Amino acid sequence: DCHLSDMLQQLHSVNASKPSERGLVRQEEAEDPACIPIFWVSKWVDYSDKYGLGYQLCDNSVGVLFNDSTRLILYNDGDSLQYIERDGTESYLTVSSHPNSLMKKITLLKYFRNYMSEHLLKAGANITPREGDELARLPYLRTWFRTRSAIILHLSNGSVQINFFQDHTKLILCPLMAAVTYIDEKRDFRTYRLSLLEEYGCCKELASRLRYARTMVDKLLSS
Repeated sequence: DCHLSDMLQQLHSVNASKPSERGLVRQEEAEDPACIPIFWVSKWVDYSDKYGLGYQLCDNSVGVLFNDSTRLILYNDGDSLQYIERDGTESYLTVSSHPNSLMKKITLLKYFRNYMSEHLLKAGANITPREGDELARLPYLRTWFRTRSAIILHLSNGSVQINFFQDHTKLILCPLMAAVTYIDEKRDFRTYRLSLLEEYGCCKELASRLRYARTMVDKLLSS
């Protein structure tokens, strides 16, 4: 990923500046609502022991990255699908066409949609995403993994989202904007330009999560 490499450079640069080591932190100066993401993962379900990783994006679309490395996405109209084969060959179809070869995968996607609707809360439900470019592409989950502390979700638009288990905090990193959105323990959401965190500083909490992010982005790059 060229986006991952860019992301690693941006995280290298903010972390090398040691942004929490400042007499007065002024992280509010680094905020930019123009940079609020269009897409992030709002719900996820790890059924990787049998089927794959089901997820919802903040626009209510649902996707799955299956164990066989294919991906199926159901748009928020409730009928349009995008199917992505193992070589990343994509095609579009509808649920209403009931294609026999995809019936199992559609059934699994509907299972995740139902589970998520009944049993999970929507991350960032208090946030209105920025106005997208009208022709922006809905991303899919490119890769993910879990560590003891977090789940790391790499979207096909280059975004990397890290969800921390212990405190429910989350980072959404966007390399095109060179921005980070941090959702804290109390669900307050702020979006910052990474370069401006270098200049103005940030709290030790964000600084530490940004160190952790760099290591996660290195893991993404090596695998």
